[PDB]
Amino acid sequence: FKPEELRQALMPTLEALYRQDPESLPFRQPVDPQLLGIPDYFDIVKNPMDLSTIKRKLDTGQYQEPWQYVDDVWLMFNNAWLYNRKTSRVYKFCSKLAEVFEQEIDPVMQSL
Ligand SMILES: COC(=O)c1c[nH]c2ccccc12
Repeated sequence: FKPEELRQALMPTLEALYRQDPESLPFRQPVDPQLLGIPDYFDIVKNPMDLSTIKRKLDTGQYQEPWQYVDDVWLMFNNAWLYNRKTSRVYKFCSKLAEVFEQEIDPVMQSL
């Protein structure tokens, strides 16, 4: 993969996540434990991740191969499933994003 070429493969999968409204909204910026009133968040989630950080990394050439991008998308979902209760709104939003991602990322992975 070459840098332009990688963005063209991965960006549609990231746009598909941003397109989910309202489900993507809580993921469009880093979790802010003090704004939200969840000060234990960083005690549970060691390595935070969100759509704005993934987008910045993709735009600036920080991913060289699809697996590195996939790792950060996974990490964003895994953190939200770890911290939030299974019947909570944010957990269900996370699951919807993950279902979209599973579909959108598959053609990229099958091409490798
Ligand atoms: C990714 O967002 C979370 O994990 C959140 C946890 N509680 C929240 C309340 C409002 C918005 C986001 C979150």
